[PDB]
Amino acid sequence: QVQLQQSGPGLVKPSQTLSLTCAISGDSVSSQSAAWNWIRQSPSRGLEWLGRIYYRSKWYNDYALSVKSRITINPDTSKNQFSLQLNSVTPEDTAVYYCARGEGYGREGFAIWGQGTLVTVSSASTKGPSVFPLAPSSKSTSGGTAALGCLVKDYFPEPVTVSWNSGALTSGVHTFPAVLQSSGLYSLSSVVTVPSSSLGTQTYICNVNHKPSNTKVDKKVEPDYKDDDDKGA
Amino acid sequence: DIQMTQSPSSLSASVGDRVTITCRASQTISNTLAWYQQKPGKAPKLLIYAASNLQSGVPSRFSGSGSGTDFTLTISSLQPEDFATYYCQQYLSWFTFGQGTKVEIKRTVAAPSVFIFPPSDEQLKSGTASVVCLLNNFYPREAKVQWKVDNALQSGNSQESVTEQDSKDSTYSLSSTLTLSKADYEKHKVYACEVTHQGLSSPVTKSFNRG
Repeated sequence: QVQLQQSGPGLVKPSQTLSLTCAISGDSVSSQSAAWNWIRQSPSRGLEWLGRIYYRSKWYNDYALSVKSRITINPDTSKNQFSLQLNSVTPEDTAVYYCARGEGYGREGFAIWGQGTLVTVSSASTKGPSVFPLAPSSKSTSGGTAALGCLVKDYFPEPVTVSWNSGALTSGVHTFPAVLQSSGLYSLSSVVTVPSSSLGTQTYICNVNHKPSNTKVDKKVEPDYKDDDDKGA
Repeated sequence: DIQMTQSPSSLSASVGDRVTITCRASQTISNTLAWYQQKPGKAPKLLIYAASNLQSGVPSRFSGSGSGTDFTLTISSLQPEDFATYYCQQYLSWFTFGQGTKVEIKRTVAAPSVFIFPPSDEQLKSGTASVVCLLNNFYPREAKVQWKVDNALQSGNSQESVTEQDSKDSTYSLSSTLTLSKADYEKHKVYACEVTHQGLSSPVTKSFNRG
């Protein structure tokens, strides 16, 4: 099957150039039975097709009128990729950008999509998060359920990903949408409910990844000062 | 250019219900229509193309009908995993999309399970205290969370976040975070989260005493 893997920075300063790449597996960028597209999504643009590239014994491009003066979509036949370049960005360009394949020219819909790349247009610097445990009270576990979590605070830009036990724990996980604080930095929490009986047989670790700052933090979340390496009191 | 308009903008339906959503093109497009399903944090997924052709790997409960200017997407028997925003798109011309219709699952009332988390000692070292209140797996979405510090109602120092509807049990979860300076935090003893929800006979309070 065909897969599209996106890459490129998710933070662009106003007036500068957005640059993204879409790497194809299982098909050729020069296929004469496909067209390669970029489509963005945001509250201001809704889902908006931006343009396409396709090869028919010659390279062809088509660009949406909204972005025609600022956009370039180029193929790379050595790496089997296609790029998106959008010059002179403004805050109206903040969106999730997707690459997508259209069978033929796109006259049967877009069946294959990349994972999307959130691009934030901002002058603010990247900042990795601080990660704090959300440890429940011993009393709150008496009902058979223990809620545990991680607070992922003061990062920029979005997004952050949170897994539990390196992806082994998915049931009962809730990772909340981030909120933008008055400081202009984001914060979110990720929680999981588990059986209280598991608190002394199972270890719970949240794995936080903030790709813009290359920050990876793995925080163990348990409820006993006795066994601490660093002693207080 | 061609404008695509979906109706309704949102709907709530029970599991097993037949759901119909419409898409109107501003000019005739014959059969040049696709329908997509988009779940939170995921790319749109193609469901139907050529107005009525089911895409490979999509369940047969999804069907498309219509022609010309008026199109319909039908879900014959709504499943909890069908919570999503659905989009139509024309490809007679330059690939324009409808604005989407959000489909939510109507289910029985479920009270939240409430949990309160004090700030970590590590965060306190840094000069700030975040106190978190969690409302887990409730329905419907409407809920009131009030913070009390030494029995004084708080205002303007908390932020809420709500998850999208769960794909398995059709509930919501909510976080409320109260943010104070370390100095303000250490000036008080009792931190309480008071929750009001249709599933609770009276408001539920979860609290802790600092230290």
